[PDB]
Amino acid sequence: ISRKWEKKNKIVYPPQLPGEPRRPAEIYHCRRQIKYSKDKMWYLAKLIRGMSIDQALAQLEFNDKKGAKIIKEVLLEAQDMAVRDHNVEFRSNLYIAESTSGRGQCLKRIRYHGRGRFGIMEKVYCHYFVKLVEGPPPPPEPPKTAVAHAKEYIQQLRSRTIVHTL
Amino acid sequence: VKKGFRAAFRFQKELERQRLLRCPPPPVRRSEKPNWDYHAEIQAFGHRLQENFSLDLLKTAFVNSCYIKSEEAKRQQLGIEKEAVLLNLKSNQELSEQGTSFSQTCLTQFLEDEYPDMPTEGIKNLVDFLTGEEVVCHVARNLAVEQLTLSEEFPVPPAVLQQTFFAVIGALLQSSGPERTALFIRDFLITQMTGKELFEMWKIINPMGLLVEELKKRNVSAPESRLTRQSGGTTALPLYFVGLYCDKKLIAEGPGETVLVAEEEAARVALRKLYGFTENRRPWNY
Amino acid sequence: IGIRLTLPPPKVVDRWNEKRAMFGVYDNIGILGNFEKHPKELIRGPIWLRGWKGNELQRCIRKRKMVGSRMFADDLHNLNKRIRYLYKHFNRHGKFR
Amino acid sequence: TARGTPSRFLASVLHNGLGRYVQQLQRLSFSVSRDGASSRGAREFVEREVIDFARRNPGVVIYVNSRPCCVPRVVAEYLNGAVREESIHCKSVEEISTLVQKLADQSGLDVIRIRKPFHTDNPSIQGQWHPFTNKPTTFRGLRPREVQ
Amino acid sequence: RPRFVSLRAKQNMIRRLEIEAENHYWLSMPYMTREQERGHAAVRRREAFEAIKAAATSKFPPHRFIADQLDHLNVTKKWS
Amino acid sequence: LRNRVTDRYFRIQEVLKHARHFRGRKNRCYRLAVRTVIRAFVKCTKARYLKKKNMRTLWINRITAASQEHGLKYPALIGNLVKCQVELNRKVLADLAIYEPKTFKSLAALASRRRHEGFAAALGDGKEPEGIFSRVVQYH
Amino acid sequence: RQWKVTSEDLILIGNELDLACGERIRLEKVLLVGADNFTLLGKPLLGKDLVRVEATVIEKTESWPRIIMRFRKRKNFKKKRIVTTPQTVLRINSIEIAPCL
RNA sequence: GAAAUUGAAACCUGGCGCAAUAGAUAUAGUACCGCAAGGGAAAGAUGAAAAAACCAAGCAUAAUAUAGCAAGGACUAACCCCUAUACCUUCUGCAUAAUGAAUUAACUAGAAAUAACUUUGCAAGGAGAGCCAAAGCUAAGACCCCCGAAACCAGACGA
RNA sequence: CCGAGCCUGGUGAUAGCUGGUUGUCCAAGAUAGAAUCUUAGUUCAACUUUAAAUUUGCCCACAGAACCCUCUAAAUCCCCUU
RNA sequence: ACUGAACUCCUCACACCCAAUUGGACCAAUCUAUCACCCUAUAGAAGAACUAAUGUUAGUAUAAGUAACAUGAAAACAUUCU
RNA sequence: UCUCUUACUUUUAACCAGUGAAAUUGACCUGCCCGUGAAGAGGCGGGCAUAACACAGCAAGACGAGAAGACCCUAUGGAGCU
Ligand SMILES: [Mg+2]
Ligand SMILES: [Mg+2]
Ligand SMILES: [Mg+2]
Ligand SMILES: [Mg+2]
Ligand SMILES: [Mg+2]
Ligand SMILES: [Mg+2]
Ligand SMILES: [Mg+2]
Ligand SMILES: [Mg+2]
Ligand SMILES: [Mg+2]
Ligand SMILES: [Mg+2]
Ligand SMILES: [Mg+2]
Ligand SMILES: [Mg+2]
Ligand SMILES: [Mg+2]
Ligand SMILES: [Mg+2]
Ligand SMILES: [Mg+2]
Ligand SMILES: [Mg+2]
Ligand SMILES: [Mg+2]
Ligand SMILES: [Mg+2]
Ligand SMILES: [Mg+2]
Ligand SMILES: [Mg+2]
Ligand SMILES: [Mg+2]
Ligand SMILES: [Mg+2]
Ligand SMILES: [Mg+2]
Ligand SMILES: [Mg+2]
Ligand SMILES: [Mg+2]
Ligand SMILES: [Mg+2]
Ligand SMILES: [Mg+2]
Ligand SMILES: [Mg+2]
Ligand SMILES: [Mg+2]
Ligand SMILES: [Mg+2]
Ligand SMILES: [Mg+2]
Ligand SMILES: [Mg+2]
Repeated sequence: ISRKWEKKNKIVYPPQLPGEPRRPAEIYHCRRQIKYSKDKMWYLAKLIRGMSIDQALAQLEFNDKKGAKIIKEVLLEAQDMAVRDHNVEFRSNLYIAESTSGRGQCLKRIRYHGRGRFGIMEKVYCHYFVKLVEGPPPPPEPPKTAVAHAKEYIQQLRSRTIVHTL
Repeated sequence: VKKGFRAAFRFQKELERQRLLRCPPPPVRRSEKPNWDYHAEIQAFGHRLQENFSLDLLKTAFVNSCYIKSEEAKRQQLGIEKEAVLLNLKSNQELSEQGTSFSQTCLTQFLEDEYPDMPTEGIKNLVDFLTGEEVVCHVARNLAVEQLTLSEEFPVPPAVLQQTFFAVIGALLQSSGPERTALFIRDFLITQMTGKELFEMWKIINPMGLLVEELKKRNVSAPESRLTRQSGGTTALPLYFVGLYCDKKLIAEGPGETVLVAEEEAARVALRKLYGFTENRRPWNY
Repeated sequence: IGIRLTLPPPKVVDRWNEKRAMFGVYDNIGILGNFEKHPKELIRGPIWLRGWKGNELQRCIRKRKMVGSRMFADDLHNLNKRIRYLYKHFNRHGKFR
Repeated sequence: TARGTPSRFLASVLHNGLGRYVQQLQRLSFSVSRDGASSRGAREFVEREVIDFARRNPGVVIYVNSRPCCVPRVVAEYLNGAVREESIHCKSVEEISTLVQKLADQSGLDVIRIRKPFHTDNPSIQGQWHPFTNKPTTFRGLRPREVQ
Repeated sequence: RPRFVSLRAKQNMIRRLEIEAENHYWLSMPYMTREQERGHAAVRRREAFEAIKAAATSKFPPHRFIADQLDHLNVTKKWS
Repeated sequence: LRNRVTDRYFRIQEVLKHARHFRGRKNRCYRLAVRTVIRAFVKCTKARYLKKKNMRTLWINRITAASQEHGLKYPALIGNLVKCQVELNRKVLADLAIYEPKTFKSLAALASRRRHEGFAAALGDGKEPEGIFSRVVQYH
Repeated sequence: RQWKVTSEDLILIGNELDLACGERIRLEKVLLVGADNFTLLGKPLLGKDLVRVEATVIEKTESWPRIIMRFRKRKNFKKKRIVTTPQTVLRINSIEIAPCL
């Protein structure tokens, strides 16, 4: 096994110079060996990927999936430790930067079939990983405008050369 | 576990390369890196450019004021300033000044001889370009001036490296005389002009204004702008050629996406023809 | 991935231990010692292999002949089967006949 | 293959042979073993050939390290800042002399695919073709099916 | 599938026929008769075969030099 | 296991490095990668012939275009230039068409002139003086 | 090969020229020489007196490795060769014309 | 496939053996399977003290945009253009037919003679008794795979 | 899982049959047959490979190679010179 | 007339496009002798190289989050009801 | 049963939550028509078509998948019976 995500909170950066923008706080937190499919967990992880902490918690609270409450617990723990240990100013002033599911260590069992024959059943486990970053959630990338497309196309035309010549 | 050493060693080497690629080390000056002898290097610098340099003068050319300050401060901090009293190394000011002055004068001389029709402003701007931080630093980098220069910080800031390069010019001036140094300027700085449009080197604003002033200087009629050729006027991709006529005689024709852009282009074409910076101009004689 | 992520502990070989230093001594016992002893007598190993050489089948026949009686029952059975198999292989099988 | 590899256009460092030709090779470092069969040829090279090479190429600084090593190497550095490491392991004197001369002749440009076997900054003298070249002008510049 | 003869194919055929017709003509006039020809190249032909025979007979193992054997000692040539 | 391969990683990597830019499991799975890489290398070797061929058809296409601007056909241009004892290959003629259009017009003019000299010679059966551009420089 | 060259132009020659780097050579065999307003073209070559083109050797290199691969299916036929071709880079220094017509 | 006949030297604590799919089946004849005789596994890795970094497949980071053995030639440019009928094995010959492969890691298949050839030593003799010899004899080098039946017999174990 | 149980041994049974047979590079290299419980195989010849010895090999021109049957051609064999 | 190959020429180079088979030049890694000492040299050895055996063991995919599986109701969770 | 099928209930189903297999799989960026390949083409040629992604149906094709067959032939392969 590897447990690198835990070690990520142990990084210490040198003190910042006065003439430097303030570094946003990063918090790394994970739950290991969740009895739940990583594939099922993925959807919930994807859901809250860009969201603020409060938005994410709201969405998870009213979700019907088993993994939703597990992510809610992990998020709450992360929010708490962010303020306590990592010197985050406001508990609300956090957004999900990374939200991922990974495979866990699994167990093989036997599934009996309707003859002498059988199948191998696998008890799924997963890890949930989250990275929280201090600050407002970054604005979503705006949909490409007609003018943007037009500009790109002109750029393509202007870029072209006489090929296979002097 | 397989018995053997060679495979494990090879793999260690691979992992080392992977670590280096993933996390590249901060740039380090060549002086600090092994296989370095300063005296051998400066001699080789001289020989590379097929020129005779005074060793002492060239040494002086490479040393910088910031380096001297840093060395003094380091000696003060270490506590051996009184113990290791030594004559202060000569600064970079004198040689750099002499080199810069000579470079500018010879560039103006070359440019004036080759292009007589050019105005003073234009030649000034072209000399400025050739003596600019960009090209001079590029030449300096690729002549191993950065390697030999003694500086406070690495990589060497562009201002310092420019100064050092002109110091080298100055050292050569004192060593080999003006004519040899002129040949050096021609071989390095002038060659940067090759494959470049005039207005790429000399940035201009309102070329039509420049053109009308130039034509009234030569006592001819003000240019008349006419649409020579046109394609796809209503489309998002039009081509327009506009021509400039002086007493119903063609001086320049310029293409553009719009009429206004075409006008500007025609004006620039006109200026190129007037000043003699045509694409088909006689190439520089070396 | 079947490659080790650390170097193996370095091998130190004493090239001048007593065994290596005195290797080859008495190989010329016969020619320098009035032929009182053959060099083959210096060979230390199995009774059946002392100063003799032969292929797998020949070696097995020799082992059975010489130490066969003293062998363990299971070992003797294996040797019998080995000879029986090697007989069939060498006599009945191959490319050249 | 080309699609699997980077490419570049034909280029010089600083318009090398335009004003005056400047040898691109700057430094040449040799790692040779006093004892060791790999560096045998290398040793013999250092004994006879390196002095003459140094005389022939004054612009290049030659370093000879003479340290314990299983494989002897030559490191070539160029003015543009390229570094090339070449193994002279179990090579004859002739082979090493050949390789060293090649390094001297080479510039610092990467030995990758060169897209065009020629390079020009002024391809045209008469003026690059456009659709309106080889087209006649018309009176009053009238488009087809234009009344006025 | 039926194949048909084009004009190009006919032209290609007649071109070759024209060449071979000229070939016939140049084979028509021999410089020497058969009787005059007899034994003119015999001496050269013979000597050529003796050259072949000499090559065949000269087959033998190459020379072996003491220098070649001793030069292998140079594998352990070292600096002091 | 008295002897077993310790260098298999590097043997795999030699093939795999060429497969990196492929899509699918071909890029990473050796069994599949090796087959595609052999094909890639074979194609690469055979492509040299096509490169040369494709360049020439490109040149001919370009020459045809430029000739047609001057109202001349491709066979006319090439044929008559050869008859004028000028030996300019198709690569250079295509380059001239793009970059030196005045020179190309001159060559088109020369070809056209020679073409008319040919027609005049053909029409004028018997004893007639040779065309000015028709006459050929003799080398001995 | 026919090379359309101008002043300060680089060309890659796919062979070793047996010339030291920095050596200036005159390229004979000029077919066509053109300006903005005139062209002179020889039959097939222009005279020596008429035109002079000068180049210099600036670089002598190996080409990037070229793969030669042979494969025939179901025959157990597979060959691989790596070739590098010697190369020379020439800088066309000057083109000069003398009044000889 | 003999025998008469000849003749046999004696120092254990060593290894050009394996190193967790290897070497014993073995951490164990255990767990498990079978009424029974019987078959028969798998696996462990900190540090002096616990009274102290990168790499297989699979995925995720990061779904997708006309078109086609997945590439190659390329190109300013990923794609667009042009070129290109997967690999192995079998059948008298043919592949495009049929066979085999989800993928990764590890494991998994040419063993020896007579006679010849090559290189030495000695030479009408060679060989450290025997054997060969009308240039031979002595020594060395160098050629001969893997998996799979239905069966047959012997001795046990089973109503 | 009985046209003759199961287990162990003989046993690495045997299989002219099926499948498989693992680095790189170069070179030479293809279709007369005979016998055989033989045509799914093997042995000899033919062809192929290597090494060695020695002289001819191939291409060929005059001359030359049957009558009978009442017919019969392209050709073939042999062969100096070249 | 032109287009049109790996044919031929051109610049440079050259052992570098057949099945079975046969001859030759090299060689990965390992162990040993002696070297060497950031990973090698000359030799001697050998369980000496795997894109393929419905190969063996292990891991992880695909089909697939599919097929399939499960708890009568209310409530004080005392109990009652169906 | 059918002419000639319809309506309703339960199971299944589909959706939501939990748990979670199997045969199968060379790689696939997996179209249509005509032709070619002795039949037979998603992939070859000539035409045509073509933003990209789910979910639910279907069984015309992928000589669709798994064994087990039946037919003919072969083995100097077995076995039972007479
Ligand atoms: Mg049951
Ligand atoms: Mg074990
Ligand atoms: Mg075991
Ligand atoms: Mg991976
Ligand atoms: Mg296509
Ligand atoms: Mg299959
Ligand atoms: Mg009973
Ligand atoms: Mg009973
Ligand atoms: Mg068998
Ligand atoms: Mg061959
Ligand atoms: Mg018989
Ligand atoms: Mg038979
Ligand atoms: Mg048979
Ligand atoms: Mg004859
Ligand atoms: Mg062609
Ligand atoms: Mg070729
Ligand atoms: Mg050829
Ligand atoms: Mg050749
Ligand atoms: Mg093996
Ligand atoms: Mg493998
Ligand atoms: Mg397999
Ligand atoms: Mg489904
Ligand atoms: Mg269901
Ligand atoms: Mg359903
Ligand atoms: Mg569900
Ligand atoms: Mg399965
Ligand atoms: Mg069809
Ligand atoms: Mg098609
Ligand atoms: Mg569907
Ligand atoms: Mg198909
Ligand atoms: Mg039988
Ligand atoms: Mg039998």
